[PDB]
Amino acid sequence: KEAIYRQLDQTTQRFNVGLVAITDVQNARAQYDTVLANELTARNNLDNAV
Amino acid sequence: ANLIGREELQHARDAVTSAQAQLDVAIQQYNANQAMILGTKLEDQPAVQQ
Amino acid sequence: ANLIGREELQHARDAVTSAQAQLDVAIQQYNANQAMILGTKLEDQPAVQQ
Amino acid sequence: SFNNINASISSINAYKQAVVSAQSSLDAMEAGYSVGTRTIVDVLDATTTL
Repeated sequence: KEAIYRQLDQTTQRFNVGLVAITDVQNARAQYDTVLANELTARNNLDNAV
Repeated sequence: ANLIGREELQHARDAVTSAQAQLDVAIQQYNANQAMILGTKLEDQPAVQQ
Repeated sequence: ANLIGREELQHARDAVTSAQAQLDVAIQQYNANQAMILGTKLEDQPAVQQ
Repeated sequence: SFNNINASISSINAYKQAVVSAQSSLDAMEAGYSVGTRTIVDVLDATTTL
């Protein structure tokens, strides 16, 4: 999650500067949401295993 | 519509400007060569009369 | 913000400096060949008067 | 069961983001084809992803 968040930060800054298109920002946002969901599932699995 | 990165468009416009400049270079070369002939008749060129 | 590598910024600054040097070369090439055409009028040039 | 409900909510959010990203990519690909920079295979592939 930390790594993907840093990736999104870099991509959004780059788009703001004017080096990438809006399409690449959407990919980073989608990946960030996916990792968020994975982390939630991991926490729930830990609770269920307890 | 924001479907392309801005840096790409800046590069495209820069390419157009560069092409125009180089075309001007070529045109000036042609003009420089043509200034010594002036579109007269061959028999009337200065060297031939010399 | 510590997003891109330092060697990428180094290479950007080096490119800018090299471009400045090349523009200086071009300006100097122009300044020479302007010493021959100092006189404003074609009829007043040293070669023609001879 | 409770944890499962929460996981479902998170997954729904992720999938909505993915859908938006795919729509943006398809729009880009279609505009490129309209201006003549892309084939029709790319359009069909984008449609499949959407």
